[PDB]
Amino acid sequence: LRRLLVWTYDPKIRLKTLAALVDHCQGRKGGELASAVHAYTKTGDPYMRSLVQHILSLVSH
Amino acid sequence: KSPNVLLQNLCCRILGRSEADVAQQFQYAVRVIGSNFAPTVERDEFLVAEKIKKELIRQRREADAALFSELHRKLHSQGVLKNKWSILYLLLSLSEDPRSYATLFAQALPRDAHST
Amino acid sequence: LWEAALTYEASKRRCWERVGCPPGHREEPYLTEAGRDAFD
Amino acid sequence: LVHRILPVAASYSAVTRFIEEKSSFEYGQVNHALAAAMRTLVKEHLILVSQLEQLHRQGLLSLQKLWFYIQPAMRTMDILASLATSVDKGECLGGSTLSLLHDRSFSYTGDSQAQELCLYLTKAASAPY
Amino acid sequence: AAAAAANLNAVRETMDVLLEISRILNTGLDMETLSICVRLCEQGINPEALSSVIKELRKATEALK
Amino acid sequence: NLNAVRETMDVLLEISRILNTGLDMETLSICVRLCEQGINPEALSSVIKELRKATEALK
Amino acid sequence: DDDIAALVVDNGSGMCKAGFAGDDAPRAVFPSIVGRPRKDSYVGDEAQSKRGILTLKYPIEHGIVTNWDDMEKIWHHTFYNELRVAPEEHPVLLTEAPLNPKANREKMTQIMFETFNTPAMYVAIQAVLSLYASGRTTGIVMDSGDGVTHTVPIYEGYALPHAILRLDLAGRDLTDYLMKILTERGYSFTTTAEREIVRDIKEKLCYVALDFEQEMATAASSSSLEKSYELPDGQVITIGNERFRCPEALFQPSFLGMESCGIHETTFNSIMKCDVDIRKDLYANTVLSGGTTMYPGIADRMQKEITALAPSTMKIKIIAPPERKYSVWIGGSILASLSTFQQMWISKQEYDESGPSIVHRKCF
Amino acid sequence: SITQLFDDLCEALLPAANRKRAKRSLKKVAYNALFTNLFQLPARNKILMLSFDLRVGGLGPKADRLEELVEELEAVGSVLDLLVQLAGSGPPRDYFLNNKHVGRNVPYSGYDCDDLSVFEMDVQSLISREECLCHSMIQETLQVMEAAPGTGLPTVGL
Amino acid sequence: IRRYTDQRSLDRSFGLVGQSFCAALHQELREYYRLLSVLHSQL
Repeated sequence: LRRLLVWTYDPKIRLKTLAALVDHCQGRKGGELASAVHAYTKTGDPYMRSLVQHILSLVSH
Repeated sequence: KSPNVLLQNLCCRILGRSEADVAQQFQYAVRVIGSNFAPTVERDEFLVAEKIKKELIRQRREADAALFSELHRKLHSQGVLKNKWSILYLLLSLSEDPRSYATLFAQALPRDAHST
Repeated sequence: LWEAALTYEASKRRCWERVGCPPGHREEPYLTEAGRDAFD
Repeated sequence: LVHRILPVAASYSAVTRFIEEKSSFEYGQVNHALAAAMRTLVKEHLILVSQLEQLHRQGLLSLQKLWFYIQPAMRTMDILASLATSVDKGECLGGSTLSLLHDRSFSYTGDSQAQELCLYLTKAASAPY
Repeated sequence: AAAAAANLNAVRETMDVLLEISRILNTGLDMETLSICVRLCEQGINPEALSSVIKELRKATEALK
Repeated sequence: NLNAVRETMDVLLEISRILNTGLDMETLSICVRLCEQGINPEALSSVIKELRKATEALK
Repeated sequence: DDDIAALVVDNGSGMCKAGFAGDDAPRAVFPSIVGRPRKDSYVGDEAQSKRGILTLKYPIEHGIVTNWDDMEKIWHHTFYNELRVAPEEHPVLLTEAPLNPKANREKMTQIMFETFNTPAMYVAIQAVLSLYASGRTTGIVMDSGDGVTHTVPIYEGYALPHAILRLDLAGRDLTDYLMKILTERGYSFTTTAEREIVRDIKEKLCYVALDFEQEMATAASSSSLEKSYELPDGQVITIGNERFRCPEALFQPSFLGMESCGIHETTFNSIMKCDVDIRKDLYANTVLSGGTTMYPGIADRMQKEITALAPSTMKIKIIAPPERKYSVWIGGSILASLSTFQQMWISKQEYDESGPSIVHRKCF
Repeated sequence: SITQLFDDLCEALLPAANRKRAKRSLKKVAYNALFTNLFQLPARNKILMLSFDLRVGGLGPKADRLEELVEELEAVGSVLDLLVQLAGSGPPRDYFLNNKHVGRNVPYSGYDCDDLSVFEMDVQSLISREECLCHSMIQETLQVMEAAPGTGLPTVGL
Repeated sequence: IRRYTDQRSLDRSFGLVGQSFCAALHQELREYYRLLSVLHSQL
């Protein structure tokens, strides 16, 4: 599909968001993680915004 | 007959009203049945036999489960039915007490590993 | 239409030799006990 | 004939680099949404060439058919690449590249091929604003 | 014929075993409703979708009773 | 009312297109004026199909 | 053509209409006056213009045939001046007022075979035929023309004759009542030609009031029906108040002095004597018909009285034709085109073999 | 008259290019079929019964629009009663379904591969239609280029 | 025609009514390649 690029277009949108979420956060616990997930939901592309909006529903439980 | 008038017959069966007295419920019916005129999962008639067992033990009505164990044999013995999954799954879906969890119990085969 | 026909009563005159569904089909009536037409 | 078909490739890659560059945090909320509405149109270019490949594998493609297929979508890419070079050249971000979009939407009123393109991109870009 | 009655007998027996299965779960449905629900699934239909209307209509025959 | 019966004429067009009837705008106007007299429409459904058959009989 | 063309001759009370089926408009229209000396074989305008040595005589004057010799004469002048066609190559449909009697029908076919020599024929009821032109074959029809009037209920494709109500009202009564009111209100007038002209004025220009009360109050405050008419000869006729009393006589029938029911009473009694089970089916298409559409304003009073008539549990569904002046002619022309109508069409052979009375049986 | 509107029905459905004898025969055809039915449930319920088969065949928003218009036309009864009787004998991107790149706080469902595959079929029907045109343009003309001479032209009849 | 309708569609001093005229010409020229393709397959 041009070597399957149709299915691999919505991939590298979750993975690229978590490229920074899984590098910035290492050993964090407490509110410094809730301050480490408060600038990665601030994006204009609603994909990453809704993905980190889904992570933040978990962490603020 | 045809399915669309058959659903109207269902709407006149459960409601006491006739078909020229209600049209919003038939509109809601064409909304919900529509694009779901077939099972969205794969059939597992064995598991839905096991779910009536798992239900009747859960109620501790354990004698009627062993009665169902013979009625299911009668189902196989006659064999006028090629959709034994649909009605029995539906009967289990409409479950009412003669008088917990299923989030860990297994569900029907969803076809998320196959292009539908 | 099919379910409407379904609501009927099925016959007796069961047979021993039918094990696969013996409702009834009359194992040859008696000669006198069909009278008023057999008579003439 | 290959020369005549070549402009859409140069009007593809320049578009694709701009999508990566102006979607990160340092170019602001509007540039992300602009690039997120251009990536949708990149996707359909991939869509078309895959079906043309399926026809080609069955011994059913020539250069004439392919050229005739690609003529409408070359115009889209031309408009998109002109917008992307305009956004980059002025160092535009925020409302300076909604002024540009406001102007470009008014510019095309004899087309409806390029007007709907820019208008969809303006509707997408004014949502963060 | 005889095979034209044997089939109509052969589905009555199954419908009554199904009716026994229907009454030992003691769903509030009866034979006339059951005659629709059997006919719908021979043409194919999603049981999760028919359960939705029936679970709506049984609580709608009490707000309009 | 003259405002309303132009808008209802326009909405009446779409449901004649998506129901896949043979009517276009002109035949829709003829048929709405014909039903306004009081004719039963189930009768009109046959004369329109018989006209469309015998039209093809010439060509 | 591929079969011989049907012909229609419509012998109407005011005028005779002949022509060929295959057309919607008639081929020739003559007056029905037959000149008889006080020409000597000519039926039409020339007899009417030579009416100073010819006495007056009409073959159809009531709305039905009340002079048979005279009808054979207009039938003979129909065959020679209006047609001069080969008669054995033309089956003819005649039309008379609603419900032809059997003996009248026997006399009709008896002279139709000798004066004309028809190969096959048809004889027809009028109001059903006019309904067939309005696009239905069930309904209740108030047919009031220049001849006789009937409120005919018809269901099952042929009229129900037990509830058919014959009502004495005609153009004859109209012209006589016009003479009565025009000489009664005070004016010097006895002549026949202005009587015809003022009758045309009442037919076209005069207003049929929607109700009595509203138009009474409008004219009583300041007469708004007033209109002047300026002829080529210089006729001057005016007042609104005389124009308001002229068609007033059908709202309440005892206004003239006649005894027969008015429009609302006749149509109510006709729809009452027709069965309840088909009443609402009949009322879903009730029709307006008759020559009185020369001014389209009697239809308004009709549809107001019909919506006042029936209960509010089934509303009015009245078909008001945007033309019904040529109603009887178009009735014949639409009827004779059909292939199934040919099976009620009787030949000359049966008329010779079982007497003339079978034309009552096969054609009815 | 009402029988005159039936002549205008014959006028619209037969254009002009003889053409004075066909229209009276078609007028006969218009009259002869109207009276055979006359010798021998609500209205919007049938609309729902026809929206159902749409939803069975996919194509959701069309059924959602058909139900949208009769809901506001009840918020002319005899003319839709003609359309349900004339049905099925006449002539007949978007980036918010399987593109999750646009929206505001787009729904989270993981990914897609099972409607994105029927997003190529949406174009595949067009690609299969615009090749059938060129199959039916090469055929109509190879029916002219190959024949014995003058059997498609009446010039041999001159 | 191929040269002219491309040059005046990047010319803006030819006006925005001229770009619309050129837009019509573009739709017509695409139908000419349908003809050339049907010819091309038969070669």
